[PDB]
Amino acid sequence: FKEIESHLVSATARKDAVEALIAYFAYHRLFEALFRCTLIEKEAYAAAAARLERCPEALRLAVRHGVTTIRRKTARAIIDHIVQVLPPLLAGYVKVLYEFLDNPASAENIAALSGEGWEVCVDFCIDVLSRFGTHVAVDVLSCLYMLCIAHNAPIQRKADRLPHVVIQLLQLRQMKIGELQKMAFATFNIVFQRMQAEDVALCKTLVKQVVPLLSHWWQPMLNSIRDEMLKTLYGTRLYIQALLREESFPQDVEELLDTLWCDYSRREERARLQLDDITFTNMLLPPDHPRTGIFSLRPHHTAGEQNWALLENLAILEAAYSKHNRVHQKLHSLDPAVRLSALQLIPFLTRHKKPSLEDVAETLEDLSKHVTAKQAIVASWAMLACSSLAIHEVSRHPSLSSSWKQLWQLAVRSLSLPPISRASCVLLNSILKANLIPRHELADDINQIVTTADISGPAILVDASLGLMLNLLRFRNNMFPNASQATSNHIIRWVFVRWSPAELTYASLHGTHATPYDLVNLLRACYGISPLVMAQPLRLFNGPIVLHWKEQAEMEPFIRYLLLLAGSNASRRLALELFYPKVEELQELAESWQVSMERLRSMVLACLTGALLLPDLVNINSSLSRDLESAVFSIVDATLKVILNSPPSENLFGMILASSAPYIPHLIEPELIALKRERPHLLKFFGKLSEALYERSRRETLPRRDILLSYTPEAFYLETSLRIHFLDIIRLNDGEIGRIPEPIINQLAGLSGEQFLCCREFMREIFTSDAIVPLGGATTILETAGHIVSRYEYACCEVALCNCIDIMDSFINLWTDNHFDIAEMAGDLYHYLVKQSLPNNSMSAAAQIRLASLLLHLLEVKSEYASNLGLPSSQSTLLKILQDGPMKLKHYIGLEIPKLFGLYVLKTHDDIFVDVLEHLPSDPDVVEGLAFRLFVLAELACRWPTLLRRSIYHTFEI
Repeated sequence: FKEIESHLVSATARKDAVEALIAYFAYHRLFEALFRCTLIEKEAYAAAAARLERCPEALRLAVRHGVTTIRRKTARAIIDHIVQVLPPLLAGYVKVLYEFLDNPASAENIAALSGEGWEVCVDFCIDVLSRFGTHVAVDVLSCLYMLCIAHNAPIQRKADRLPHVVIQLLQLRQMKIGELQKMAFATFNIVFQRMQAEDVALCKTLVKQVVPLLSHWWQPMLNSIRDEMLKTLYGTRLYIQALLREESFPQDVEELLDTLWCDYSRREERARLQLDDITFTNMLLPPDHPRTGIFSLRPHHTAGEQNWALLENLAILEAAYSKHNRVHQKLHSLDPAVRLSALQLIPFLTRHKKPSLEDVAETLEDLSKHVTAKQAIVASWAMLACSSLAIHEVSRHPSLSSSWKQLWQLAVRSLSLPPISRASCVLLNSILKANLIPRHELADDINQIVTTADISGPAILVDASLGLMLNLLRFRNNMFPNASQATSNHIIRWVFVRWSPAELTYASLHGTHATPYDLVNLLRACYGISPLVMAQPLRLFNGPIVLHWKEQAEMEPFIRYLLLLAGSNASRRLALELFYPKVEELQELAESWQVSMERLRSMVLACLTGALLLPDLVNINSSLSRDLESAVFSIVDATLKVILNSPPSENLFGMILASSAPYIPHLIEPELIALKRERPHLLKFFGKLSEALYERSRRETLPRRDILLSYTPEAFYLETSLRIHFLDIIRLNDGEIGRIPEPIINQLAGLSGEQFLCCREFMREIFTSDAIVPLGGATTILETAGHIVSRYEYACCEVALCNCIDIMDSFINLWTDNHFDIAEMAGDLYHYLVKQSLPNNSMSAAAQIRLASLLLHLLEVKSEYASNLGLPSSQSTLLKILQDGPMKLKHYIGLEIPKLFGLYVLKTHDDIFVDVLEHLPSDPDVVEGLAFRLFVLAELACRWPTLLRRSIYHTFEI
């Protein structure tokens, strides 16, 4: 290689050196060799062509092998060589670029001190495209995209020609479909997400251009292309509603509406938003979840998000087009698939249409026409649409009251067919909650349902069946207080007649619908004890579409502004008798196993339901107690042993964690005390699960670098594993509550650089909670969390910075109390983040937000720490950040700045207000700046009355 290095910088030397390199496949020197060798051959211009094609092939194969131990010096060197040698060698050089950018930390660390080199690369690719091989063109758009996904990529500078380039390319209505269009739409999404609240004019023009081009490349791979176009529609959802309120665009948008309808209506039954992609359960799902009026997207469904995305976006664009009745016409359509699609689009749309009395009445008449459609699909969806409309204030008008009776009627009989036993139940429940029919017309039918329970019972025992049965139990303990054991005993009989877990039709068809939460809540009601607690939002993971929507979710108010738009013992023994056979049959089915997803999931839901109500069914103590516990836990053990010895491709542990999570508590001391007092059998379950986890680990990089990495499947599984470990240790120690168990910390500080970032939400959750941590605990945790941030592969990535800021925030009051051993570490890290990380153009938007929160919290504890360490004051850093920062950070701070005036005596508020206003945006050519200024002044005013005078004065001033 040394003599070969001299050989490169005589064709037997060059071609031979490249052959020896290919055989091969500090570095800086060989890289110089290759560069100047290609240059010597370039000036020394078919053999010439072959040697030119073959030298940077060796180059690119070297940049796929030292691209790990490369640094910014070698980065700039390679980049300037690529842009200097070329004024033939397109594909080789572009390949070197592609393989240099494939490593994300590379294209992020080039977004350092200036953006000179980043702009060099982006302009390289823009010029290359605007010249436009064809596959090389795809690689050009790919490396352009790979540059644009860097949340500290300075885009605003080279943001004039870039979108026009990308969406000028796409206007070509040929080159049937491939990576080209997927990458076109990916760069569009990212650049638009940047420039969504800066350069409003550019954006309105762009959307006026890409609402047409979207109604063409939606020709009815294609999975990912429909996904990118649905993300695009999620973005543009606001410019469309603004433009329609401001005349080609109406024609174009209507044509696009009809392309969406024509595409969705020929999707007959497999992938058409099946009725198993929604749940009617009354769990505490998080607020940012996707939901519509009655149902909501089934948790942990990364496979049914595209259909919900399409229907959600279509409902929004339709209620935003009929604003400036396509749906009722399509409802009276002829082709049955069109009527089915118009039956699906009723709840999504009524979530935001605010219909009038005539429209509600008419649509309801037609739906009562469609309810009896002899068809599981159509009758079901029709009843769901009806029960979506039945939850207004418009529906409670007498002009259609008998109509409700009709629908009630058309459901009271439609309860015994397992095809439509779910939707029908929903309907009943809806009418029994909104009170559209008085409490004497509907008493005989309820008596029939609850006393008979074999005809006009909810034939299937799913989420909505249990909801309705609970509402009926309460109705009948409210009207006929005498004969309440009748209700409770009929209820228990129905529950244990319908709940057959160890059967193929149940376990495979509607096993996913029914959850242990609903079962045990109904049973605890009919005994008479109490609900399950479930006092916090469920934890779940999502897929790309919903995550991307969760990115553009905090900033939608600023875009709606910038755009200007003893008997109990009888019943318990009854239930125990009726229940034990279920466990016996389950244990026989389990002994046979020493297998699919559905049978195994049903068995684990059954063992959860068993472990939940053991503390119920032991006060019986009629010798069917010991046997019950032993049998339940024998099922649990057999299940775990099927789970372990299995391929990690089914991912059964995904199933068990996803099912068992909603019962894991919050990790504070009082809740972990009430888990040792009320539900201990759940704790024994969690112990067995922890053992299986430990052992499966004994047997054997980053999916996304956003702030949302902790909502992807990988992160959810890691956080759940560690909460399970935590609960197990707490159970065993029995008094080591709260005090973070040193084994848990040693499992925290014994992970990889890819996982410490994944479990950061778990670290936040434990540490923020009041919990004695060992000295070495906080010290070691902080040592490792800091070490992640100084590796040149994480020095720029968003997630590492956010995580180290959060961990410093967790122990805010150790270093700012005394001088410990940790105070030096936090000093070093504060200094590196403030003085060094921030002006280097390395902190991203979410990193700057997390640092703003760190500072705003620091002022409430020390308020001068940054001086006693030798830096400018914290407030100085905060406002310096406010002046220069991507509008997302400006919005966050302006929203949480009116809390900065809470740490100061009332005498000095106009002084602080002068100081702040010194650091706002103000320039007449920039209208976004003035918009932000008026925004923050309105916020201060609407919170602090002291600053109302100056807020109004400066609002009228500009």
